[PDB]
Amino acid sequence: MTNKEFSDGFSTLLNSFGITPNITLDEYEKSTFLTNAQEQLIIDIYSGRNIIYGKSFEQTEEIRRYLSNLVETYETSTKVTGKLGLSKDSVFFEIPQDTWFITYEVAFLKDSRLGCLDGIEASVVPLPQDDLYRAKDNPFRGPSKDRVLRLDIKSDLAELISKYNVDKYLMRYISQPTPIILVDLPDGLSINGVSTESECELNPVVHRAILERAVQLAIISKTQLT
Amino acid sequence: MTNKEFSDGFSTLLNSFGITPNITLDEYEKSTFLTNAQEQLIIDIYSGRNIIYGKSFEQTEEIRRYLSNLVETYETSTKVTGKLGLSKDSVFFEIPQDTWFITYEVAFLKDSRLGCLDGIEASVVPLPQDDLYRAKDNPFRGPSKDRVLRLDIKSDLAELISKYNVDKYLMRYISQPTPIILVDLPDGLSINGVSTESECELNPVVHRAILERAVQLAIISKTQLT
Amino acid sequence: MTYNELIYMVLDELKLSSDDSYYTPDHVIFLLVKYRSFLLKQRYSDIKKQIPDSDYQSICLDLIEVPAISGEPCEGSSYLRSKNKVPTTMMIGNPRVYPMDFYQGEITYISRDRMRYVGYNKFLRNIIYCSKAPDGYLYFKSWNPQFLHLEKVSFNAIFEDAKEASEMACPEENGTICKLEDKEFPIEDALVPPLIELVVKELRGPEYSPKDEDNNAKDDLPDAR
Amino acid sequence: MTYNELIYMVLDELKLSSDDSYYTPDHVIFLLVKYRSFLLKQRYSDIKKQIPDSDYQSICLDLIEVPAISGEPCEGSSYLRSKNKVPTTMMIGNPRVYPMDFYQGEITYISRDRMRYVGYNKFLRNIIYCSKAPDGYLYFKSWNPQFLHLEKVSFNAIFEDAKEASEMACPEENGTICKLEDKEFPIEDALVPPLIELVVKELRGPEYSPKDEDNNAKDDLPDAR
Amino acid sequence: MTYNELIYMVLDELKLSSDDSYYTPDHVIFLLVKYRSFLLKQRYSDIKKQIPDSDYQSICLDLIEVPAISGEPCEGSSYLRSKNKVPTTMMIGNPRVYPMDFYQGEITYISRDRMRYVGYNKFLRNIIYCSKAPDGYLYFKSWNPQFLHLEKVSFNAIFEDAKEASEMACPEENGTICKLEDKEFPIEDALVPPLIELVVKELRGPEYSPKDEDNNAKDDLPDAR
Amino acid sequence: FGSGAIGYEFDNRYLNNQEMSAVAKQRL
Amino acid sequence: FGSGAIGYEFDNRYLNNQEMSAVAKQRLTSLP
Amino acid sequence: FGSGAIGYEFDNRYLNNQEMSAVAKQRLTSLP
Amino acid sequence: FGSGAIGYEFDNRYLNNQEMSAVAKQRLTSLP
Amino acid sequence: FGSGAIGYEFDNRYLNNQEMSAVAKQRLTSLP
Repeated sequence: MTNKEFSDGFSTLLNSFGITPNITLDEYEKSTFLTNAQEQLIIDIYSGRNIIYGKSFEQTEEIRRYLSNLVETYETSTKVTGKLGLSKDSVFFEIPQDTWFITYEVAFLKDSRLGCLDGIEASVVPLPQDDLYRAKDNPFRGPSKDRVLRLDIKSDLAELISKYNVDKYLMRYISQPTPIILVDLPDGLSINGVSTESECELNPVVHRAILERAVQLAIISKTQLT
Repeated sequence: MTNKEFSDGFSTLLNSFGITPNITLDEYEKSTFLTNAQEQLIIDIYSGRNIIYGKSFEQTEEIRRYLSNLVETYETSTKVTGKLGLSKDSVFFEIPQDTWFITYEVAFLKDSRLGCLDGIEASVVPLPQDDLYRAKDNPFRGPSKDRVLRLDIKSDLAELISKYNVDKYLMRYISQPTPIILVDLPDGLSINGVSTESECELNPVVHRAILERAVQLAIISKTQLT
Repeated sequence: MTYNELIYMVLDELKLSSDDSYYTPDHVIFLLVKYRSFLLKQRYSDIKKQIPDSDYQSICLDLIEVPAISGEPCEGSSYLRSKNKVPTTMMIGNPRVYPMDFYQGEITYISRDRMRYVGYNKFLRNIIYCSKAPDGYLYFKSWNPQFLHLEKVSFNAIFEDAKEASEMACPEENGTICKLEDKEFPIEDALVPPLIELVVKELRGPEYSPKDEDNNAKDDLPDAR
Repeated sequence: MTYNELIYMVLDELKLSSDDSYYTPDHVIFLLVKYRSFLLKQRYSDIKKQIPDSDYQSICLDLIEVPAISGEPCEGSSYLRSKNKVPTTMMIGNPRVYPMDFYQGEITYISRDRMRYVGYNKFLRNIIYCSKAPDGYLYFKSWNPQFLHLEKVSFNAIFEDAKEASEMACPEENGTICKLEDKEFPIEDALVPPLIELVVKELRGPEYSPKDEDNNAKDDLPDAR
Repeated sequence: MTYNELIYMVLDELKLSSDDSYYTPDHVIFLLVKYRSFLLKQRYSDIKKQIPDSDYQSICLDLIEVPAISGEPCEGSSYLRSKNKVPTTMMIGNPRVYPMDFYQGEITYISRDRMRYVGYNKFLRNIIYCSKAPDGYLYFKSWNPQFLHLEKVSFNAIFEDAKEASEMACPEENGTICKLEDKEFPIEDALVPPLIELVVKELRGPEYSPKDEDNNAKDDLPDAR
Repeated sequence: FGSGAIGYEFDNRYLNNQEMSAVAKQRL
Repeated sequence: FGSGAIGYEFDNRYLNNQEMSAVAKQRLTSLP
Repeated sequence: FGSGAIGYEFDNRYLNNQEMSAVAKQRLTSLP
Repeated sequence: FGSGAIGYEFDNRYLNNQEMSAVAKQRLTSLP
Repeated sequence: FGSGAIGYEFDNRYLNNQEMSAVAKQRLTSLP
């Protein structure tokens, strides 16, 4: 559905300007509720907390088709120099800053110590801070030629703890979706920092579910004190 | 979301100046409820007492992405001299004073008695005061070359009980988040000691949940006696 | 029966029909080939019994002259050996290398340890001896210089891994069978139900077990997710 | 009894009547043919007993002269062999190749290993010997050049796979039976209830087991779907 | 079969597919290598049986002359020893050091205690004796000064730890295999299902056990957290 | 769950052991 | 939970012990 | 709870005792 | 509750008794 | 409830009885 179609369908579902009592929303209000419904729905879908679907980020073809258009791949070789880590062999890599949730994350190693295995792709394992001390020395769950520990730190960073030198850092994450803005908003107004029209980038399959959720949120907003 | 966007979305969700009965808040009231919701939400998330998430500080990628920007690392070598401890071999280290909860905590030891293992990184174990007496002599859970006991005491201090000399004390904790202040507050007013505008430092993923919680807190505040 | 019939009997008894199944036919081939040797050892290692013709396979070898160690003059006499590595035979049947005619020739398959010392008997100087070296190749040895002209042999034995020996069968009259699934599985029909139920018992429990099915940077198995 | 009667006894005891059944009659034929050899081995391999005529089948062979290895002059004397591959006999009954008259002729079915060495006895130079080579064909050997004129033989034995041997029966008086289902199943009536209950026990559990029945790019079996 | 096939059979039967799994493939390699020696001892230590060729591995050694104690004149005659530490053999098979030709040479692998006293027999003064000293190295001893020229040997035995001996294999014809996963696992196919089910039973219970999963300066296991 | 590798071979071993006892009681 | 290390080896030991009893009852007799 | 110290050694002792019975039934006979 | 004093020593005594039976069946025979 | 007076002594008596059987099977043989 297009922006005109989000708006017309949203009005039709709210019975705007019908004879019975009803609710009428401005295009900014429509955009607010559509974007809120979009973000709520995709977070619930990713985490699998939606009772209607009850499935996680890629647990079925339906959810794949829904969140396929947020999946972005990232690659970086630059390391942030001056930062304080929990080990001598800790390197820091910036996060794309539009990341929502990291779903795949892998690291290529370039070191002469691991002879003839150079450039080995190594699995980046997110490790909690409880597990870190007892995992530095762990030979089965700790850093190795085929395993790297990643810790989240301040300023949108990934502290990679590795035994061998880390050359490249590859990621595949869920991105900030573009907001659903139905009209060029006036000066000052914006949704997620966007003032111009922004169409939903997801597939049209989930647009109608987003419309239903937005309508329900509108009815909640108008009828939470009555 | 920016401060303008917190305010506009907060008004939209509260149906301010709509035809139906509704609630209107000043920017100071908005900031109060946004900061209260922020702090409640992150404490509940850390402790895992939120029913919606039901997960602890780093138990999933979602919670990592939420509280990644509060994780601060600290290092110190200065010891507070004149204080009364529960052992002869007790050293006191100041806490950064913006700490909320300590999540990683480790201590480097510099002593000649532990030959060729000098500079050993030692795990700092928070120990209750019941366990202290029977843990001084414990060879498996007591202080050793690879283990230090930390006790909390008055004046934001950490009493480290170690068998060997403690040289450096490393920490990684959750920090006081910056309050969400939408406007330069007048003279006298402030939130968490801050009078100027303060944007949320967490990721935009959780900003909408913070907005929802703030709206609910506002409705509670206005409708707790009616 | 072929690999296909056994594989799909196992898959159908497990009802692993959908393409989105955790356990693919590759798991089935692996388990079938291992349980075949397991059963063949349990049946024919206790006391000596008749082994049917179904358990046997003919792999088909090209021989090349090789030095004993290197090209040196004093490094001993040279051997023939198969170009490609040979499967390990099980020690239960009648291993036999033959010169493209099972009913003819006298080429002896013996142990590695015995073949260090063979042929000293003056009446046994013209017998060709075979054994699989630790290199993985089938080596030939004889005191008769004529044996170095040998170019091709067939090796019929109860090989320990049916897949390896099925990849190296001789060409049939029609031609080679590219797909392993279209080849014949080497086991007697009397041992097929035992093999199938062992494989089905092996994969029945794991078929219904939970998965770490959420993508959340977390291990979800303790929660039976 | 025929293949049809046994197949439908099994299907009806399982009540697999609808055309939309996971387990087709092909599964039943496979399981019946394998459990027949399983039972025949369990009954007649421990100690020697009388085998009834019901367990036997006559397959019906056309022989062709073939070289020992190739067309070379020094490659040894030639053999006859069946045109088509022959089933593996089980080692429990009275295997016999005969010249279209069971009550006449002396053609000996022996082992592969024995047939390497036969006929050296001067009084045994006119006996035709048979064995199934690893090629899968039935080879014939004799020191009497007359044996190379032999054109046709019948082979009666307890073959290890009833389907293969049923496809190669001799023509009946009426004519050939195209459908395997209309042919006779080779087992004694005393062993039919054991065979049926083994097959029904084999397929009873799988009959009621769940399926990966949703098309969602997901394995649905851990959820008992 | 390779390390990869066994590792992934174990992982798939446990369904440890996600990268966020507590039990990594390293746990699987460790458990497989230990249970291999466990099973090999249980099978081949009670009474003497035939050991298949699958249990064996050839590690590949470079020898260096070393003093008996130090460089002193009266400290006894010198030994050769392998440059790198050698794995401990199990005492069940046919240990053998050979000079790059398994079918040639007479180098004897004996015990440490025996090798204190060897060669006094006048007819045994030219035999090279081998044993693994407590230093961890393979030492060589002989009364024939020629043995000190020996530069290279191969050692074929059922080594007690398959990983250590797989890291030290001789180069193949193609070349060295850097990844252990691409190398061959040293066990007979008949002992693969026992090994797999032992490892899967070892890790099944721990797979579903709780974790201390909250970061609260507290032990959360008594609460089944 | 289930798996018959160790179970089958132990049962087979038991049957082999009573097999050997039975044959060891045989006398011509 | 489960683990078959001690269980397997005790079963193997039991089978070895009845193995030895069975073979110890074996005799190549001589009185013809 | 569980602990296999006393259990393991009692099982081992039982197996050792039937071990000794089995070997004590072994005889190298001599009457040819 | 639990306590293994009497249980352990009775099990040990049982094992000692079958120990003595096993050794009492041992004979160094002499008839060659 | 519980009390091990009669139980302990009956178990001890049982063990003493198999003790006596085991020792009564012991023989210092003499036929060399």
